[PDB]
Amino acid sequence: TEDFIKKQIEEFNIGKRHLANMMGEDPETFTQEDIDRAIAYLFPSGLFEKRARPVMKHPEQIFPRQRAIQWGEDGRPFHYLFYTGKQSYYSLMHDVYGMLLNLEKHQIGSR
Amino acid sequence: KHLKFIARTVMVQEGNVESAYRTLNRILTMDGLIEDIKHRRYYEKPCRRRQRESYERCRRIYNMEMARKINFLMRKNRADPWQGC
Repeated sequence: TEDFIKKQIEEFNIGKRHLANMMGEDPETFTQEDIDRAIAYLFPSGLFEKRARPVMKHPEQIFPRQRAIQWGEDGRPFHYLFYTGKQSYYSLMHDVYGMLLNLEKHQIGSR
Repeated sequence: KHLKFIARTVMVQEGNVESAYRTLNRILTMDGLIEDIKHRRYYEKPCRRRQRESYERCRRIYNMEMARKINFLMRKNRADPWQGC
């Protein structure tokens, strides 16, 4: 849930400060890349898969968005097309339809 | 006892006997004479004739209805006017 994600955000920030202190790097200027380097050094792992190795990232990157429940505390879904089951897909379809209507009213490099 | 050459006679046009014969055979088929000849080569018992005629009428009506339905619904084949939805 959103509160859980916020708690993970705080925990990750605190762990980032711990890592910055451990490596002696200025926590204020301590970046994600620096965190990456330090964690790699501190937890030497020899797995071939980049996914099977340890990780300490922001919760945003870490967790799967898992579609974010889609209904707030009240229980009202956020997306008006929510009950379709493919809310983002149908939102994009609706947007493209609107753009096509607008264009209709007015009037070897890629793939 | 009728006059000769007045019945089922077609004058060949410019000697295209092939075309004239094709026209004559078309005439015979349209009037059903070929049907009669090839059916009368043997005797169809009255029960079989009744069954065959009923089947032919049913198939004719079914085909007419199917063709009418297909023609009626063909107009909807036009490209989708609301594509993307």
